[PDB]
Amino acid sequence: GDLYEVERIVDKRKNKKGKWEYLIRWKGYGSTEDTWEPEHHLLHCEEFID
Amino acid sequence: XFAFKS
Repeated sequence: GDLYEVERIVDKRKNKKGKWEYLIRWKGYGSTEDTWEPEHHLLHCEEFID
Repeated sequence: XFAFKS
């Protein structure tokens, strides 16, 4: 349930249902921690109170 | 950006 900063998208792929999945390089870690994440896991965050 | 790690 926590959110981690994405440093780089290293690879993409389409599943059987035609939706995209991205191989995520997580900031602060190396290539061993890369994970394929569904498209909707990528979030843009802005300040909530301004 | 950020992403869920699931």
